[PDB]
Amino acid sequence: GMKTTEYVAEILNELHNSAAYISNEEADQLADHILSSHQIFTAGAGRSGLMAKSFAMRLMHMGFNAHIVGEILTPPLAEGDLVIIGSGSGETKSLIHTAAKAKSLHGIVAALTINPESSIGKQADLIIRMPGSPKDYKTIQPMGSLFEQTLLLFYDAVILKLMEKKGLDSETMFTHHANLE
Amino acid sequence: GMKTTEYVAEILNELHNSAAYISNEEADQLADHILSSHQIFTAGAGRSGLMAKSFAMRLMHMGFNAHIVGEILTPPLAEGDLVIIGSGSGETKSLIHTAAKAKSLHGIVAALTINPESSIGKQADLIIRMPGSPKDYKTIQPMGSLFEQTLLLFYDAVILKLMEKKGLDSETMFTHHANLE
Amino acid sequence: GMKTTEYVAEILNELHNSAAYISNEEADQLADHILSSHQIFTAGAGRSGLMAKSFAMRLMHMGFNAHIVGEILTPPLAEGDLVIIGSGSGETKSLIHTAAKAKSLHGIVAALTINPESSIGKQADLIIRMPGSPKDQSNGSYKTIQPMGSLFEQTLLLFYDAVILKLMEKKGLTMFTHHANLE
Amino acid sequence: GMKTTEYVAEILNELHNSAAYISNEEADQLADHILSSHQIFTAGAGRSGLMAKSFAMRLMHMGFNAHIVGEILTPPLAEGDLVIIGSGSGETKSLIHTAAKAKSLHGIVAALTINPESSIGKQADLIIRMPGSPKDQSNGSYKTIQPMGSLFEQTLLLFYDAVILKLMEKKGLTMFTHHANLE
Repeated sequence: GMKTTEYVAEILNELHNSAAYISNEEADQLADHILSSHQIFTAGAGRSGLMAKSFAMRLMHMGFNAHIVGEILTPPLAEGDLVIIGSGSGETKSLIHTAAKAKSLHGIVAALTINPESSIGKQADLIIRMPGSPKDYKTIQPMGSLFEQTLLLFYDAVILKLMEKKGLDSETMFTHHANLE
Repeated sequence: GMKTTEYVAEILNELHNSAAYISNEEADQLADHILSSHQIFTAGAGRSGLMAKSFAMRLMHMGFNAHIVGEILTPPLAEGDLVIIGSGSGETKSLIHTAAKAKSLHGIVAALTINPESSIGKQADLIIRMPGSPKDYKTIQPMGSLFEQTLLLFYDAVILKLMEKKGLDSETMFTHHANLE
Repeated sequence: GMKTTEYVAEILNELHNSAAYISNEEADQLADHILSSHQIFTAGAGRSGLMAKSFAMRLMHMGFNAHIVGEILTPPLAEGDLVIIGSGSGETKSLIHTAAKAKSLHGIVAALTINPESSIGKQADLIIRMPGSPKDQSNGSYKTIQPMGSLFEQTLLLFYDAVILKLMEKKGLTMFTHHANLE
Repeated sequence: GMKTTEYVAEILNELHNSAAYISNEEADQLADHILSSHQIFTAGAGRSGLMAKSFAMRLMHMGFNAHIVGEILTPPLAEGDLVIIGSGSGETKSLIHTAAKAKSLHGIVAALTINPESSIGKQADLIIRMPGSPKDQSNGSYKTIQPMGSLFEQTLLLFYDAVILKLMEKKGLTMFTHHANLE
C-alpha cells in the first residue's frame, strides 16, 4: 500500500538495479553501427514498438536516416543498413520474420532481448542482453513494463553517446523536427 | 432493398456522376507542383486522412520525397515544398493550422475541398473543387463517404498522370516498396 | 497523353468490371456475419490496410464492436468473432499468421482476395473473390493500367462501403452520433 | 567521454530529481478519477504521445474503457469522462484544442506539464506539475544533458506506470487477460 510518488521511486529503483546489469562492449558497438549505416530501422511489438518509435524519432531529429518497420512510408532496406529489434521474449513471429528478411538482404541485425539464444537473438549480428532471465532482478510491475522502460532509457543513452561522438550538446543541438503542427 | 453487389454499382454510379464534375486545369497543375517540389506532404482527417496516406504511399513507391502530416517521422517542411490537403468541409481546425503554418514557411498549399471559400480553401494556392455543394449530386451513403471515395480515385488519377509525365508503365514500373515484412 | 479527369474515367471503367465479377452470394454472407458476430476485426497490410481501417471506422459509426488487427488498443478475439482480411495475393506473411491464428481461436475468417487457393484463402471460412487472376488476364478479361494493387485496393474500399449500405439497410440506421468529438 | 552505461546512470540520476518534485496529492487524485470516470482518453503529441499510448494500453489491460485521442477508432467523449494530456510546454496547438474541447463537453481534464499557467494548464481541472521550469533552472535545481523534452517524456512514462501500480493496488488486479491475441 503506497503513494503514487512512492511507486515512481520503486520503479526508478527497479530500473536502477536492472539497468546496472547491462554490458557496455555491445552498446558502444550499436552506436558505431548507427554511425556507419546509411539507413537505420527500428522495430518492436506493442509497447516495445512504442519505445522503438520514440528512438527512431530522436534519430531523425539528429539527422539520421531513420525508419520504423511496419509504418506506411517505410522504405526498402538495402545491403548494409541496420535493423534494431527490441524484444523481451525474442520470440514474436513478426519480429523473427523481420530479422530473417533483413539478413537475407544483407542488412545487419541488432537485438535487444532478454534471451540471446532466442529466435531473434540467434539471428542477430549484435546482441544487447537485457536483464530479467530466470537466473536473475525484481519487479512488482505488470508483465513487461520494466523491460519496456529499460528499452527507453537505453535508447536515450545511445542518443547521448551519438551526441558525444558527433560533438553535439543539448542546449545548442539543431533538431530536424516536424513544423506543420 | 438490394444486393450487396448492387450497392457497389450504385456507389460506382454516384462516383461516376460525381467525378465527372471535376475540372482538369487545376488537376494537371497539381501534378506539375508534385513534379517540381522537393518534398510533398499530404494531409487529411479521419477517412480523408486515410486517403492521404494511401496517396503518399504511392508517391513514395514512385520515388517522390513524400510525407504525411501528423506521423511520428514527419520531417520539417522547407520553402517551396508542397502540402496537399483533402478536406470536404474545409473547416477542420487542425487542417486550417497546417495550411497556415505551411504558408508562413513559404510552402505551397493545394486543397481538395467542396467549398473553395472555406477556411482551408482561402489559404490555398491551388484549389481542386470537389462536387457536393448545396447547388449540386446524389448520395445515399453515410456522411462523407462519397467525398472520401472521390479523393481516393482522384489521387490515383494524379498517380497515373505522374506515370505518364515520367514515361512509366504499370507492368514495368520500379516501385520503392517496403521489404522487411 | 490524357487529362487527369480522363484517368478518373478509366479508373471507374476498371472498377465496373470488378463489380460485375463479384459473387453476391458470398458478399451477402459477409453482412450476415457482421450482424451476428459480437466483435468484428478488420485487417490488411499497406493500402489494403488503410481500406480496412476505413471500414472499421464506419462499422464503429454504426455502433458495431469493431476493431483493427494490430493497433495498440486492439482487444483479444474470442470464439465466434469475425476477422475480415483484405489481401490481393493472399500471401502476405503477417496476414497468413492473423488468419491461421484467428482460426485456431475459433474465430470466423472472411478473406477478400484474388486467389482463393492462396495461403490466406485456404484458412478462410468465407471467400470474397476479386478479379485479377493470371487467368482473367491471359483470357482477355482483366486489364489494369494502374500500378501494383491499386485497382484491387479501390475495389476493397468500394466493396466495404457497399457492405456498410447493406448493413444500414438491414438495420434502421444519420444515427452516426458515434463519431469522435475530441480533437 | 562516457560509456553508454554511464549515460543510463545519468539519465536515472535526472529522473530521481523529477520524482521528488512531483506532488503526490495531485497524482493520487488522478488515479481516483481514472477509477470513477466511465471513459478515459489519453493524449499527447510526438514522444509524449507515444507515452500516452503506452499508458492507454495498460489501462485497457486492466479492463478500463481506455482510448487515445486522435486514433481512427476513438469514440466520442461524454460528460464526466477523463482526458489526460501530457505536454511539456502546455502550448501544443492540437492539445490546447483537445483540452478546451473536452472542457466544453464537460469532460474532466488532467494536464501533466511543466507550466501550470500554460494554455493547456489553464483549461485543466487537475494539474500534475513536472520539473523543468526556467525557474528550477536558473535557481540551480533542474539540469538535463538530454535533448529536447527527453527527460520530461521519460518522466511521463514512469509516472504513468506508477499510476498503473496505484490502480492495481486500489483494485485486485496477472489478470492481464485483456492482451491482444491476434497477429
